[PDB]
Amino acid sequence: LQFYRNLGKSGLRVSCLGLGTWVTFGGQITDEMAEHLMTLAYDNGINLFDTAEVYAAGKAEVVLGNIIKKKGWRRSSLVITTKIFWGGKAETERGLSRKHIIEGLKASLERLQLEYVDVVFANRPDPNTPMEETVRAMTHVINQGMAMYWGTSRWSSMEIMEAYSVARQFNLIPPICEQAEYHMFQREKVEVQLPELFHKIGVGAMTWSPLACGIVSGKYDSGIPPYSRASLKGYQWLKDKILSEEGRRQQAKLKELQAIAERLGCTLPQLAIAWCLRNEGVSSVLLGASNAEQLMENIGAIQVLPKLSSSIVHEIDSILGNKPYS
Amino acid sequence: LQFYRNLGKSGLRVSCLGLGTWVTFGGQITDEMAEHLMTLAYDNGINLFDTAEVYAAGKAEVVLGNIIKKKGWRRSSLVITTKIFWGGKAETERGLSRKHIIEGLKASLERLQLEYVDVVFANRPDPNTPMEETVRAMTHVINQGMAMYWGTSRWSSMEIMEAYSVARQFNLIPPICEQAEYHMFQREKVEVQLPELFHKIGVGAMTWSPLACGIVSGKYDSGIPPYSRASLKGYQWLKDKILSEEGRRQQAKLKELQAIAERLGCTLPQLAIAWCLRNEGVSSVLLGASNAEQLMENIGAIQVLPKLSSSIVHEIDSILGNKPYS
Amino acid sequence: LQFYRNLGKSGLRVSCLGLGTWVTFGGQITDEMAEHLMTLAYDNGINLFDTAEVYAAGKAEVVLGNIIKKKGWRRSSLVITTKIFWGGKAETERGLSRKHIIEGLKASLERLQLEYVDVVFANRPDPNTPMEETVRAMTHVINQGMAMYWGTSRWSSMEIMEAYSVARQFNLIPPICEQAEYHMFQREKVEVQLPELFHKIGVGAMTWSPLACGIVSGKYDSGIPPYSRASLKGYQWLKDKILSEEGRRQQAKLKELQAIAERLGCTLPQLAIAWCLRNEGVSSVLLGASNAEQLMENIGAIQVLPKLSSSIVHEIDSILGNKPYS
Amino acid sequence: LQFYRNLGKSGLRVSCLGLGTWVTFGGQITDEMAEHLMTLAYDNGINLFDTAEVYAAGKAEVVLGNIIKKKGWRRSSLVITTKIFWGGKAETERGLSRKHIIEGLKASLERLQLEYVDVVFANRPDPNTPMEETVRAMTHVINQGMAMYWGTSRWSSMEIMEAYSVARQFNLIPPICEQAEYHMFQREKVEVQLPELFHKIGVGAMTWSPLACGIVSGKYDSGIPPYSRASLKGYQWLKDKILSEEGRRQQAKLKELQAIAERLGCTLPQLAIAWCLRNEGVSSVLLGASNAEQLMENIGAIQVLPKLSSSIVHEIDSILGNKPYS
Amino acid sequence: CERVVINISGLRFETQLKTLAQFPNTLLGNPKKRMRYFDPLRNEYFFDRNRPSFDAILYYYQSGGRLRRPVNVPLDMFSEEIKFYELGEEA
Amino acid sequence: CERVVINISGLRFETQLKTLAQFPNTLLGNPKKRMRYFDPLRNEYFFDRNRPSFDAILYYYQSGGRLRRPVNVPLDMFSEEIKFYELGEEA
Amino acid sequence: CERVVINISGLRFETQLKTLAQFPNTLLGNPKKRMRYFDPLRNEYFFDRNRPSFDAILYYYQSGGRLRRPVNVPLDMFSEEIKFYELGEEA
Amino acid sequence: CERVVINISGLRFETQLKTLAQFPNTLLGNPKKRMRYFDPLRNEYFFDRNRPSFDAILYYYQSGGRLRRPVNVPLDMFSEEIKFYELGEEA
Ligand SMILES: NC(=O)C1=CN([C@@H]2O[C@H](COP(=O)(O)OP(=O)(O)OC[C@H]3O[C@@H](n4cnc5c(N)ncnc54)[C@H](OP(=O)(O)O)[C@@H]3O)[C@@H](O)[C@H]2O)C=CC1
Ligand SMILES: NC(=O)C1=CN([C@@H]2O[C@H](COP(=O)(O)OP(=O)(O)OC[C@H]3O[C@@H](n4cnc5c(N)ncnc54)[C@H](OP(=O)(O)O)[C@@H]3O)[C@@H](O)[C@H]2O)C=CC1
Ligand SMILES: NC(=O)C1=CN([C@@H]2O[C@H](COP(=O)(O)OP(=O)(O)OC[C@H]3O[C@@H](n4cnc5c(N)ncnc54)[C@H](OP(=O)(O)O)[C@@H]3O)[C@@H](O)[C@H]2O)C=CC1
Ligand SMILES: NC(=O)C1=CN([C@@H]2O[C@H](COP(=O)(O)OP(=O)(O)OC[C@H]3O[C@@H](n4cnc5c(N)ncnc54)[C@H](OP(=O)(O)O)[C@@H]3O)[C@@H](O)[C@H]2O)C=CC1
Repeated sequence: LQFYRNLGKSGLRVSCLGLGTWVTFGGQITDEMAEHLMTLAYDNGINLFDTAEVYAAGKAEVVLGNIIKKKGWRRSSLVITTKIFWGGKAETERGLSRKHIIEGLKASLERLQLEYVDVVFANRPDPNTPMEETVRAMTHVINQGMAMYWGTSRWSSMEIMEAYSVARQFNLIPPICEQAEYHMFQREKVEVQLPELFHKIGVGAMTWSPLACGIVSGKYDSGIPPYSRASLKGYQWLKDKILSEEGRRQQAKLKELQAIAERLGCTLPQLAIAWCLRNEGVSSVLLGASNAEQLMENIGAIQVLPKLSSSIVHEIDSILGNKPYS
Repeated sequence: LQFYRNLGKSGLRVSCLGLGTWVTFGGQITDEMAEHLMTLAYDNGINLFDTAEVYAAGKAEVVLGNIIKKKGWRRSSLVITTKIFWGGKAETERGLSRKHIIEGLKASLERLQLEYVDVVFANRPDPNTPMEETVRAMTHVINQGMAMYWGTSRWSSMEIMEAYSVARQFNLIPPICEQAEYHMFQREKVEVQLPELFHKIGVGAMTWSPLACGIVSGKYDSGIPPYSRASLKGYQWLKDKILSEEGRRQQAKLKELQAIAERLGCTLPQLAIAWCLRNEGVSSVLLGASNAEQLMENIGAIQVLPKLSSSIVHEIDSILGNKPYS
Repeated sequence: LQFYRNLGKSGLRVSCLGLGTWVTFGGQITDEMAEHLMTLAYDNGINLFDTAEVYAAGKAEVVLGNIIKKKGWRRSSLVITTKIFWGGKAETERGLSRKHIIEGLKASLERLQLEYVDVVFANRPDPNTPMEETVRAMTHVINQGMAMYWGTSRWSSMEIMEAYSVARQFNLIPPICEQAEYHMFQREKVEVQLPELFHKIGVGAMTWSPLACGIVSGKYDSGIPPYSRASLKGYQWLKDKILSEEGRRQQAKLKELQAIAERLGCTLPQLAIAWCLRNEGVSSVLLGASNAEQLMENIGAIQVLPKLSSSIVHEIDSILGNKPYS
Repeated sequence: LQFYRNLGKSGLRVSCLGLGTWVTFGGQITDEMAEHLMTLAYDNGINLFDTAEVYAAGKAEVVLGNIIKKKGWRRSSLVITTKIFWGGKAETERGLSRKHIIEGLKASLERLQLEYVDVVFANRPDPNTPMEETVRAMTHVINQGMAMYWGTSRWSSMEIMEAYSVARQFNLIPPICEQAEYHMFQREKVEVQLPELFHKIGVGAMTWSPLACGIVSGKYDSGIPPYSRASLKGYQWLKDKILSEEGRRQQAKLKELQAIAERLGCTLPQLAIAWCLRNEGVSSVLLGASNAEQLMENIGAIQVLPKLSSSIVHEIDSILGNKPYS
Repeated sequence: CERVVINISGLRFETQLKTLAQFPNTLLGNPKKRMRYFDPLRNEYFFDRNRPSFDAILYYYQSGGRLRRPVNVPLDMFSEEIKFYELGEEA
Repeated sequence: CERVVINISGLRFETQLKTLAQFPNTLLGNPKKRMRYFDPLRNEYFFDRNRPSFDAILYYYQSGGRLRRPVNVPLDMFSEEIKFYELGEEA
Repeated sequence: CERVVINISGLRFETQLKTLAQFPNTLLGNPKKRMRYFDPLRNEYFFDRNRPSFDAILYYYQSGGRLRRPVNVPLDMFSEEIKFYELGEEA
Repeated sequence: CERVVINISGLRFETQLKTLAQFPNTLLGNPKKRMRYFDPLRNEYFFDRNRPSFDAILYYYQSGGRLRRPVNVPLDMFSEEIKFYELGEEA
């Protein structure tokens, strides 16, 4: 209902849908397609764009930066986010040490041709670096104007609270967001754990892989389609998940969901994405698209939202059978 | 009696009168007139000049900056202030988030062709941003040398104390001033609430619209004069206030005040402005002028001050009938 | 005995004698003489050079900066100090407000052609600025790398302790030195008050006007010599002090001291300066000279030091009759 | 067993062996040899390189910087460390004062042609500078991005704990490493004292002179070989130690160790270095080499490690007779 | 609700402003009476007074008017504090 | 183990979360019951309540269930605190 | 008026310098006698002494000379503190 | 002399290391025994234990060995603390 909303309790306002660059930018699609996709998103109100140092070994960032500079959009109208963790083959080019957070972000900003990102995220937890060090480093790059805010990704609730605790302990800057996977087949963390952190310490939830890499689109019903993400090289892991016993049971449930979609007059992907935004607990949902057809269909999910009645939602939980216990 | 005074309890010394740029600079008057007005103010001892990112969509700042650079005045002899809140159409180009305070001020400084402003103000409260975030952002731009001090505008006493409390809590920088409307028909906040904050936490009061946009000048006695602010396009709101039932009752009272003015040998505008400076609680009064005639007349208000005897003041309260209860 | 010593308890090492620039640099003497004087001082081990924004309206700083750059001395071998307070005619160009400390020092550094000074001093107390503001400003310029340390000048013990207290209160940077007048006719502050602050909070004492502007040199015995500081224009105040009743009583006592000087085989100025360094409480003594003859004679004071026996000191107190009570 | 490990409990990952530049770089060996040595180290996985402002009066830093820039290695794949204390003949060019830490490091970075070092160390304790000052200065250069972390060298456990205590007291940055001498004839500090600081405050141990300047290589059995470090000019102190009564007793013990080396199928230097890494308490060992033959032999020490059985270790303690008491 | 910090000779007490406002005419409950003791540097009110007695003083507000003398506080000392803080008993 | 800070009218107490979890249904032991009192700015739970009584309240958790009324705390006041913090005696 | 902080084994007390100056010859009232205990790092005087007794020590200054032994402090322990702080009774 | 901070359930005590070293075999006096309770983040040792009892525990060291049970601390509770901190009486 409210297209723009605050990211958690922070003052940063984001669109309920965002556009990510994993797999596609600088990889699967062409710079021409990338520009077209970002332009459509922007003109449709999306101000949130996500990327990471590791995507396409830095190329995703280069392409995003080129489009922004080519289009000439006002920096103040964009909310750019990037993640740090995997930035090279050397021993010191990975992790959340002060050294890599600073070198990693600086390098990303250079590739992005930007002075700063709005949110820098730790792409995952670092068992090899003291929390204090990581929090002092995120606070440092923010104070140096390389980032406006920082967040976490793939961190446990306990780890997030610890980051927050250390920040208050040394008067540094707490994280404002956790980027977590969320879709019809991965629900526990976003539905049961994150809400508690929102109300308690104001951390918002920015979710990813709304279609579970495309699985929830229903295109793998009869098998792996040519040119699909599961068909791309380097993604045998995704192909194995889809064809596995678990993968087939998921497809079977999607066939039932497809019936609910047709009943509502929308497509399965739009249902899946609207479903992700049904609860206020989610600040924004990061979309993924390799075609402009996909993107516009996905954005059409916003219209489906008002149809998700309490009966429809309960109906979807009945077929999924995975409603988490709080 | 004391032309220059401290702004609240801070060490910043300002002239009792200042010159603002709302409506006029880059809008109603020409750059030639703007330069002339600022030059007259400066040569007459005024060191305080106020503007905002929103005025004339940034043009007010451009014109102010051009005059300063054209005249070549020493930066150290000027006290430049600007306000942040409305800086564009995008969702993220408004408010008091860390992102907009930094981007907003940086953009204003660029338009002003200045390295820093002496005081950056939040143009109004932001219900969408945590106080902590706003205070950390104001402290940040100050520590980055983009501003010397920061203040608030249109904030409640409770909100100001909260800013102060959060600052002491996290050892950041408290605000030093509140820019509030003050004139014969808007008295409560400046006379009853602000003094308490001055004595308690040292916050000073810088007031605006001394003539209530010109209403207190008496020129709307018979109606809306050609080329008057109320006649300008975009100001139908002011025209409606003046012609409304309330507006007429105000004009009726001004006719009585006009008699007190003639008795003292000054004009109504000079009486109104001197009246604003009658109490030490006000650090400075921001003037507005579209003619050089207006400005010099307004500055002449300083001479009227010694005539405002206790009897004259009580006489003015009797006709106004709006003396606030403390 | 120890030519170099720490300034108070700080880690900054200064020579027991320093060379100041008041009256002379950019004023009384020529740039050629200035260069010669500074060169002699430097080659003789002096690493401390003092100046101020107000001296010769900034010219003293310009000349000092030119010599340093002309001689090419390593910046790391020099301890440059400047004082801030009087920097212009505008209302905001004086004082210890955040605005003037930053603008004042920045301007001095520009004139000095230096990236930073080793010690920035508040030239005197500022009744118009809250201590907190002043301490936050000194800490700021230090954190910005415009100065290594900061100190006070002409401040009472109570004021210095307050600066220290506020610093510890907000975890900022305490002052490390007080520049105080010290000579045979001005002894109380340096001998009774400063030692307590040294032992308690580590503040060192850097003294000035060792010859009371030349009075203790004995050259005003018969009157005001041509080309003497007291003969210069703008110094009628010094001429009046010397010729006054008090001034004559001082000259009478100097005649007695002259006898002690001849007895020790030194000149009166050397006795006066050695006398100033007799106690460890003084970190360094700032010399003043308009001739190279004066400077080398003054530096010769170091040799006189070992002759100041306890009997000689007591003898000098007997003639002065102004030994302070602790 | 684990080639790369964390430096103490910090997030900085270093190779178990590092390459230092004392004596050799810009001194004993040629830039051509230096480049060759560093290239071999780097290609063999070593990411740690140590130097100091004092080595070859700054030339060691110049040569290291030239190689890095010539080879074009990614800065993020290198862990560069330098030490500060002795940086010139002037009184203020030595020590751990804020002035010298800043000027010293800035000068080293300039010679190294680098924006920052990964770890800046105090080369030794400074009796003339308050701990607070030193800790505030190390924290400052880190916050200015001139260094990622800081450490100590030749400091007592008490001094290290004090640095840590002051840091926690003023919320600054504690040291993360102590660079200490460690070899078969200097064992107490590294084996008994440092482990306690590791477990308690996370300080790691980076050791130097693994061969006691070459003494443990066994080449001084019959005397001082031509072109050996002990034969170089300026190192008569090393020649005297080797030929002294104590020096001879050491050589006698090395003859026994040589038998253990042959038994294990390695050389004495490899045994000595592997011995240094036998305990996890040591994060990294700084090697020294004047030939490429020496370096590759030394790196071969890693293979010897698995042979150091508990029996072999006890055997070595029996011949050394200097096992420290904890 | 907005909180207030009261520093009694180094011992800090914290309570909600509305807790004190429950008795507008007492010293701590009247903005004008407590103003004199405010410390702008630490955002707290400071009283160079007896520490043991303040627990009972604060309990007076938190309990809605109960005035109990602490066991460890002499009768004469407690009466002086009641007088200074201007506490009433009459309900 | 993760620690928790409880601010009672300015007096801070600190204990391990597992110490409180030892009684899941009491107010401090139930995440949902104590949530209302959390202060995000200082990372502590705040109670505008009686100070002398809390030592006994904390000892209840640390001792595994011993509920001893402090000598200096009146009987009626202590019972009110037991009720508020929802402490049981029945083993 | 200028305030002074006294840290007794971790327990901080704060009072006005003029409160202590009211007895110039006692240890805390004489600048030369208390100098030895000043901590430049925290701007406070530190005493590694008995905590319970100091309330009575501070009350001595605040009350103008009343020396009351706290109920919870043994007679012999209190006398040792009176001696150390050099407090007199004779008015 | 180097000081040590001991945090007992939020109540901080500070004493000189040499004061504790005066009894090398007790828990607080033995570096190896107290190591487990050190908090690197705050540079203090933390004990999730009874607060009222620690005053007597610290006094034991400051007094050179006097072990006095605080009036407000039950006999059984005090004995448990003596045991935990490993305090001896035998001189
Ligand atoms: N923080 C973290 O750890 C992570 C964050 N993320 C973020 O979120 C995004 C990841 O979501 P992603 O994982 O890309 O995707 P989704 O789960 O949303 O799946 C999008 C993919 O599904 C297919 N698809 C999309 N729309 C349609 C449609 N309407 N009909 C049919 N097929 C469709 C496409 O496959 P095809 O290309 O085969 O056509 C496309 O690439 C990234 O861009 C990244 O920014 C991702 C991973 C980890
Ligand atoms: N912080 C905040 O929220 C706000 C701050 N302000 C600040 O204060 C200023 C606003 O005061 P403003 O509101 O401009 O004005 P005033 O209330 O002082 O009215 C000035 C206007 O009255 C007329 N006037 C002025 N002098 C005379 C005279 N002597 N005789 C007859 N008419 C006269 C002119 O109207 P005409 O042009 O019709 O001739 C002129 O523009 C701005 O410049 C701004 O800096 C303003 C609004 C909000
Ligand atoms: N922080 C503060 O508030 C102040 C600091 N200071 C500092 O200290 C210095 C001030 O000391 P100053 O006041 O200059 O001087 P001194 O008291 O040392 O007197 C030096 C003057 O005495 C004369 N003189 C010097 N040596 C001899 C000699 N051997 N025989 C005869 N006459 C001699 C000269 O007078 P002539 O020129 O007549 O030959 C010279 O200018 C400044 O340079 C400044 O850096 C000064 C004032 C205030
Ligand atoms: N922080 C501090 O205070 C200090 C730190 N250090 C650090 O550690 C390093 C010092 O170790 P260093 O002291 O150089 O040396 P080592 O104890 O490791 O001895 C290396 C020397 O031994 C000889 N050598 C090396 N390998 C062999 C071999 N395989 N066979 C025979 N001889 C061999 C060479 O002598 P030759 O040249 O004679 O061939 C070489 O220079 C420095 O590079 C520095 O970075 C050093 C001193 C102080």
